[PDB]
Parts: sequence; structure tokens; C-alpha cells
Amino acid sequence: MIKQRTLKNIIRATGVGLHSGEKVYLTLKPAPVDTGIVFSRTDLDPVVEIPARAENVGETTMSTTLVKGDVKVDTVEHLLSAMAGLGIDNAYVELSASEVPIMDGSAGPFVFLIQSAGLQEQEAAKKFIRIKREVSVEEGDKRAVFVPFDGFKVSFEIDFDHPVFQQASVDFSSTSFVKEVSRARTFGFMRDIEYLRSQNLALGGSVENAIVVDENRVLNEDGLRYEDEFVKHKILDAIGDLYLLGNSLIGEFRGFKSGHALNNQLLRTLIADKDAWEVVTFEDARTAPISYMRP
Ligand SMILES: C[C@H](O)c1nccn1Cc1cc(C#Cc2ccc(CCCO)cc2)on1
Ligand SMILES: [Zn+2]
Repeated sequence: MIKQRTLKNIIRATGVGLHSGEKVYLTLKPAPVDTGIVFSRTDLDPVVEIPARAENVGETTMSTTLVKGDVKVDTVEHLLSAMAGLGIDNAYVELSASEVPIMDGSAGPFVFLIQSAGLQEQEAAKKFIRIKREVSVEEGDKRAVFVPFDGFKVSFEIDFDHPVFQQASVDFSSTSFVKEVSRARTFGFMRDIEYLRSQNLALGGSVENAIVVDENRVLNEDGLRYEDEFVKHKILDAIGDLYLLGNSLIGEFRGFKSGHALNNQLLRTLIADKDAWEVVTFEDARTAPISYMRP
């Protein structure tokens, strides 16, 4: 059967929050079956724990923020993307501050650390949420859509009014999340330093953790990791936001200029429409529509 997975070993990492600019220490730990992904602020006394679920998303401005009362865990999406890509069902994520570290701006450092720790299969069937009806949310010209699909696939399209320009579609049962998506970096326009550092955001942002773009070009000296890196990163963001569902998806997501707000809203509409989805397990991995890497 397709079995639940956790980490084989604990792993640690350190870095800076993109938005807050704070040094943060990160600890990923194994967790028992049906725990899901749980974030833990271990700098507070008592320790405050926020399950990574759609219901705990409190802010969606330029990142996906988990919130429980007055306590937040900011920028969960890239880490959650890495967990989903390697099929981690259960894990404690400890943090010494209010934000996941940005690392290099992509999921690469996370997938690397996870696979270094190794994966551990658990004796419980993995639960999947299967999309059985189209579910669509729109707001003005942006749209986010679930469509039934025998597998897992993400299509995205962005329309930035900028000289450097986009669309991509990836089927994750036939192409590698790691090779083709995980290295795609966070990005920001120099245009938006008015906006960002008037809202006191992106305090930790630099060329070390983001593609910086002026009116005409990428300012990073070594340029781009992929020709379509921007749209690839949006796909990475979506995978992260969709994992707040609490179970892995069988279906297709289509994004049209969507982002954190509209992705979360899709999940909330999905959850609410119980005719559009079902929980399923696979007693024989050989007949299942998706597959994962050997542990
Ligand atoms: C964090 C979220 O998941 C995300 N992924 C891609 C973009 N975004 C949104 C975003 C994007 C950003 C950003 C940014 C920025 C701007 C300027 C600089 C350097 C300027 C001179 O050294 C560095 C970084 O902040 N939030
Ligand atoms: Zn991102």
C-alpha cells in the first residue's frame, strides 16, 4: 500500500526570515502517524504549536502566514512545498522565531536536508484527497482551479507587464519536483521597494535569497536557474499553499495570476464543497495514480 512517511532523523538548519530579517534556527523532527505537519515556536514559553492547515492561515500578503491568536509562523510555503514534493506526511517543524528561514529563496535547501535526514515509511495507509468535480475561485482577472485528474499536475500562467517576459505545466508523476521546480527562487521587483519597505516587509531580502529585477533585467550577477524560473516558482508556491489541505492531492491545479490569498480561498471552497472531493487510500501502490521516490 502507499504508506505514510516521516523523517528518518532530525535535521537542523539556520538562516534569516525574508520578511522579518531575523536569524532563525530550524529543526525538522519525525512525527507519528496522522500527525500532519505541525509548526512549533520554541522561543515562546509555553511553546506555541500551529498545525499547518488551511483553517490556521491568518495572512496572505506576500507570504502564507499561520496564526494562532497573537502568534504567527510566517512564510511557510517554500518549506511546505519541499515536504509535499518528497511526500512527508508527518513532521514537527521547530522554529526559534516567527518566520521560516528563506535559505536561497527556493525549496532546494529543504529538499536536500530532508533527503539527507532520510525518509521513514510508517505502518498506516497514506490518505489522499481526490478531486472529483471542478472547483474554481475567481477574483477580477485572477483565477485558481481544481480539476479532476488521475495523478498530480500543476499548470500556471503569469502576466507581468515587464521586459524580461509566462507559463508552465508539470505532471509530477512523470517529472521530478526536485530537478524541475525545487531550485526556482523567490523574486521581487525593485519597483516594489516602495511597497515592501513601506509595509516593513522583505526586511531580509537580498540577491542571496531572491531574483532581484529592475525595469529591464535580472540584477543577480549569475542570472537565472531556469529560463522560466518565475513561473516555476509560482508553481512551487502553489504546491506549498495546497499542502495546507492536510492531505496530498489527486487532481490538477490551474493558476491564472493567483497567489497566496486566492490559493487559500480555493482550499476553503474545496473543503466546504464535500461533493467535489473524497478521501482515498491505496492498498496496492502498483495501481495508484501517483507515485513517490523510494524512501
Ligand atoms: C515569499 C513568497 O512566497 C514569495 N515567493 C516569491 C515571491 N514571493 C513574494 C515576495 C518577494 C519578496 C521580495 C523581495 C525582494 C526585494 C528587493 C531585494 C533586494 C534589493 C536590493 O538589495 C530583495 C528581495 O518578498 N516577498
Ligand atoms: Zn515563494
